[PDB]
Amino acid sequence: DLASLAIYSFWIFLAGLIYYLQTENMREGYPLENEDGTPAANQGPFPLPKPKTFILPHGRGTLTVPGPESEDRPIALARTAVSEGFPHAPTGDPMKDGVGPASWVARRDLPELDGHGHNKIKPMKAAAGFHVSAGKNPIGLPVRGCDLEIAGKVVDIWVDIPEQMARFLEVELKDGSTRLLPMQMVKVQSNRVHVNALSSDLFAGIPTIKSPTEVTLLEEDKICGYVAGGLMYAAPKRKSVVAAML
Amino acid sequence: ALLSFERKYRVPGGTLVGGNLFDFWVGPFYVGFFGVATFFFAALGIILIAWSAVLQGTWNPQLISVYPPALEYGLGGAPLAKGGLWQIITICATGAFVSWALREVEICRKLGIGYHIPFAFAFAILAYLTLVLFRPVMMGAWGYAFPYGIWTHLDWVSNTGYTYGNFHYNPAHMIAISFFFTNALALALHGALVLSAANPEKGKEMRTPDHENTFFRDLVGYSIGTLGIHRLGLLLSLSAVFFSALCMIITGTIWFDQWVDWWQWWVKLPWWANIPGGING
Amino acid sequence: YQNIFSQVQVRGPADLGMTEDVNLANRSGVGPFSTLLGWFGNAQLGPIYLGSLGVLSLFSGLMWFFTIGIWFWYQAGWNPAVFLRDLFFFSLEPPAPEYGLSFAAPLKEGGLWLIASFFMFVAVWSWWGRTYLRAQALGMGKHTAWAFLSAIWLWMVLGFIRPILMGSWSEAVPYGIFSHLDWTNNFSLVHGNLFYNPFHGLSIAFLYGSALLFAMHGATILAVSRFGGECELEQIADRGTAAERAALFWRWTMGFNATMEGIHRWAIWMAVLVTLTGGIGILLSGTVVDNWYVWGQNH
Ligand code: BCL
Ligand code: BCL
Ligand code: BCL
Ligand SMILES: CC[C@H]1c2cc3[nH]c4c(c3C)C(=O)[C@H](C(=O)OC)c4c3nc(cc4[nH]c(cc(n2)[C@@H]1C)c(C(C)=O)c4C)[C@@H](C)[C@@H]3CCC(=O)OC/C=C(/C)CCC[C@@H](C)CCC[C@@H](C)CCCC(C)C
Ligand SMILES: COC(C)(C)C/C=C/C(C)=C/C=C/C(C)=C/C=C/C(C)=C\C=C\C=C(C)\C=C\C=C(/C)CC/C=C(\C)CCC=C(C)C
Ligand SMILES: CCCCCCCCCCCC[N+](C)(C)[O-]
Ligand SMILES: CCCCCCCCCCCC[N+](C)(C)[O-]
Ligand SMILES: CCCCCCCCCCCC[N+](C)(C)[O-]
Ligand SMILES: CCCCCCCCCCCC[N+](C)(C)[O-]
Ligand SMILES: [Fe+2]
Repeated sequence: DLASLAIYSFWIFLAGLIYYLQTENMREGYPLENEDGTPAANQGPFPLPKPKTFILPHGRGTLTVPGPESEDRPIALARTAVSEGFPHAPTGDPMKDGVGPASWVARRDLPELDGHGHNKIKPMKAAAGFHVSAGKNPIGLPVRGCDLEIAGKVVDIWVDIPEQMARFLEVELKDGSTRLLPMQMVKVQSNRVHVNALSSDLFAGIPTIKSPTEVTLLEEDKICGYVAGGLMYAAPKRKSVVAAML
Repeated sequence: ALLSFERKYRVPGGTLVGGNLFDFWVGPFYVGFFGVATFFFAALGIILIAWSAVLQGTWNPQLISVYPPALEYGLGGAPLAKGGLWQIITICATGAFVSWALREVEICRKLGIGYHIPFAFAFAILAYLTLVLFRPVMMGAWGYAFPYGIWTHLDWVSNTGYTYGNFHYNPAHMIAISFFFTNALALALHGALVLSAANPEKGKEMRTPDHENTFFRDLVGYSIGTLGIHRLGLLLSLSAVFFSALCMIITGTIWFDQWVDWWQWWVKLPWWANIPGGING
Repeated sequence: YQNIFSQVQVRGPADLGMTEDVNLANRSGVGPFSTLLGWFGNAQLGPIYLGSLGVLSLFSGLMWFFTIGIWFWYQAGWNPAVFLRDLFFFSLEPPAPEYGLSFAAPLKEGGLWLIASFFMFVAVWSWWGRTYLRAQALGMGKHTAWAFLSAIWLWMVLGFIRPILMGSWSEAVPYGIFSHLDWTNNFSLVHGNLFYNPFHGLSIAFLYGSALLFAMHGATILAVSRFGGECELEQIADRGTAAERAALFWRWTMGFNATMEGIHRWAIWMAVLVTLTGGIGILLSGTVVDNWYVWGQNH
């Protein structure tokens, strides 16, 4: 029966596709490791895929995966139990050490370029023609932290050019310097911009950028990682929803 | 075993219940209070199903079927082998599904990410509950719910459908279907676009987002953008399940006849209702 | 902030895009910006590329639509009020069985259907060539053309390949809103309930699965947009904490995960399998299997 042969074949095909799909998704993170960093005995039933090479744009190099794990910076965490499967507590300040919800990856310390070779992200003040087209313009608004204290003011928007979208808000602190706040971690309101992940006192700690006109991938990650980590690590200083409605 | 970049993320915190008591992993799996609650519900529920198989007299996966209580029982309880087992299993399923979502929430907290995933999953739970709890209650009987059987639940779809003629005529069902199709269309487009940029013609540098914008713009005169495409995918798939739950919640509660007849309201509109000609004149 | 809608829209000069090997002469000018669209995605409309293939496709496509419409006006007796009240009831049906695969059917009894179909045939295929060539001019992979082929396969099976194998145009789908629905139901009834068709069941699996996976993927990406997760190509070339957290959410949740590039392979196949298995299930219906219940009984 032709139909029976078809269904029979499909399942063989499907099992093979899944096999193929699973291996392709092992180009990052594998081989697996034991918590001490050594190769774990059980790697699973799927073998690592054959390497492939990505040729990066504007000659920024190549990427071959799978390959040796790129993470080699110190991880400020210590075992909490003798057996495997347990948490690892931060040895110092997780926010400053970059661990847990505050982790960041050592990405290439260069800004991302668009297809025309120009910086993909730019302060709006320096993006010819870019303007706020709709919604409440946050520029000029005071920025509030979860402790309900003012942490600074919005002095510009950093736009993704190709996507024509707002990626970060540039906030000036009391000392006159500025920090980049992830756009999807702020709430723009009528009289101000509210940041739930951070208490005013933690803004100064937000990693800074070398050049004030651009931001690199490495910096993006440090900024994004730090801001998110605040949700867990700044909770003690985060005022309730009640005091907020006041 | 951990991914080569995982350790720095396995820190304490994020749990919603039990402090650090259940804050640990088993292999790649994270546990937490809701991790055990899920195991509990899933274990018991699977056990009660197996028992229903025993009472039914079969171990065949293609034949095992747990039916809800007959219309007689209305919304009351019922003997285990005659609808009661289905009632308890349903509770275990609801409890396991909700626990899985709450467990996903603790996972979100430990990793510092948004809560979109469990939120979206709740739509699925809401669609399940709509068929097994919400519609049966508005209709006055657990009998109106579907059976837990691989083929029997399809019989239930079939019979329920034809109870109103060709179910295609359900207007809410039409909208849901459109979202399901549009969704699969968008899913295919999204995967292909990204893949086509990451894997350009052999020997070429990776394409960029600009190339992605240019491809679609050249093709259909519009590019929704990376953020928008992920917003659309979630929108389409959530809208499909929502209009699914809606198309059923109204069937048998506020609409009882053949769905095809519903469309007559538009046809009977006074200004054209009696003009001879066409299909309806 | 759930990032479902943008809080503030930003806009720069019209973006003309990449050139690569594209013939700029065939590229129109930028269209209007839509603040409305801008809340959800890009506000920019256009520009669009329209070479000969594109003009051909659009022309045929319109001729297809217009052919169906003229017949609808005819069925309405050219009365505007009737056209609107019975719009979903009109239908352009294919030739009766008596005509087999011939092109001799009278205009009002099949010929118009065939003409409309010829225009649709040309429209879709030239549009397919277009998905391939627009990617080629940009040096991109041909994934879109291949995925599109899968959908074309179900379409082809429904109005061309199966009808031919069956021996008559009468087997094809009629051009009408409700009529194509009646055809679909009838098709199941005539083949002994499609729920017993194994490929129809798989197709459903992938359709449900496509909503499952896109809800999963869309929610995941949004959940990590706080770290620039949407910059997927960027995360593929230089993995960031967004890609790592995304992967760990799923690894911790269900025991396994994907990569920023790999997840899109899972996605394109999940979707492509919908119509791929679907087309197979329909092609076998009436050519190899008359009744799925019956066939199911011997398997
Ligand atoms: C002859 C039959 C009738 C008909 C009768 C009905 C009836 C009756 C119903 C539908 C429903 C639906 N119909 Mg119909 N339908 C017909 C023809 C069609 C056609 C077509 C091409 O012709 C299409 C595309 C559809 C499409 C649809 C979908 C929109 C909808 C089902 C999706 C849904 O609600 O998911 C909802 C999602 C869920 C239910 C998922 C819940 C998942 C839970 C939360 C998690 C499970 C976890 C699991 C147990 C653990 C597994 C183990 C792990 C893997 C390890 N119908 C014909 C005309 N249809 C249904 C609907 O709207 O339902 C609300 C419905 O009830
Ligand atoms: C409103 C829609 C109708 C409905 C209409 C249909 C139709 C029509 C079809 C199915 C089909 C299937 N349905 Mg159903 N189905 C309904 C509700 C459910 C529920 C539930 C808790 O609500 C579950 C678990 C299922 C599960 C299933 C799968 C066994 C099967 C194909 C997988 C698929 O599409 O996956 C989408 C999800 C994934 C791909 C993720 C992986 C999920 C795995 C595959 C599900 C395991 C289910 C398992 C056998 C149940 C045992 C659990 C153990 C006891 C713990 N249905 C409701 C009542 N269903 C298809 C089939 O072939 O049926 C025989 C089919 O054609
Ligand atoms: C009573 C009716 C029967 C039934 C009869 C059928 C029949 C008959 C068929 C399906 C098919 C399908 N059924 Mg069913 N089905 C039933 C019940 C169900 C239920 C349920 C109860 O829950 C579900 C979930 C499904 C689900 C499905 C899908 C998996 C599958 C369609 C995918 C699709 O739409 O591709 C849509 C994609 C296409 C049609 C591709 C072609 C598109 C072309 C290329 C584009 C043309 C564009 C055009 C020019 C116009 C341009 C528009 C402008 C730009 C705006 N069926 C009941 C039992 N079903 C189909 C299938 O594959 O079955 C195996 C099918 O043929
Ligand atoms: C917008 C809605 C769409 C959606 C979204 C969605 N689904 C999700 C998620 C999201 C966002 C998850 O995060 C979660 C996930 O972890 O995915 C891997 C999930 C998930 N969607 C699943 C299935 C699923 N989703 C479906 C649909 C959809 N999911 C929608 C299209 C379907 C169908 C029928 O279309 C199915 C079968 C699970 C694989 C997974 C959630 C896993 C889970 O809850 O595990 C809990 C524990 C168990 C092993 C359960 C034991 C249950 C027993 C107590 C009882 C028996 C169940 C009985 C009621 C079934 C009867 C069977 C018959 C009908 C055959
Ligand atoms: C003109 O009137 C004004 C108002 C402008 C416009 C009015 C137009 C209107 C109201 C148009 C309405 C159109 C509708 C409702 C279309 C609906 C289509 C539907 C519902 C479903 C489509 C299913 C069609 C399929 C599966 C078609 C498949 C076709 C093929 C596979 C190609 C077949 C080709 C053939 C037979 C030609 C053979 C010849 C050769 C050599 C290639
Ligand atoms: C619906 C089928 C989708 C499931 C495909 C199964 C993938 C299993 C992958 C196992 C990977 C295990 N691990 C931890 C060792 O990486
Ligand atoms: C292709 C999808 C088109 C979606 C259009 C969506 C419009 C919704 C706009 C809501 C914006 C609300 N507001 C005030 C917060 O900006
Ligand atoms: C008849 C339809 C069959 C089409 C199957 C198309 C699957 C799309 C696969 C995308 C990956 C393509 N590839 C070769 C470039 O890797
Ligand atoms: C990419 C994931 C592929 C696997 C999707 C899971 C499909 C399970 C389908 C069950 C349908 C069974 N059958 C033969 C009765 O139709
Ligand atoms: Fe994506």
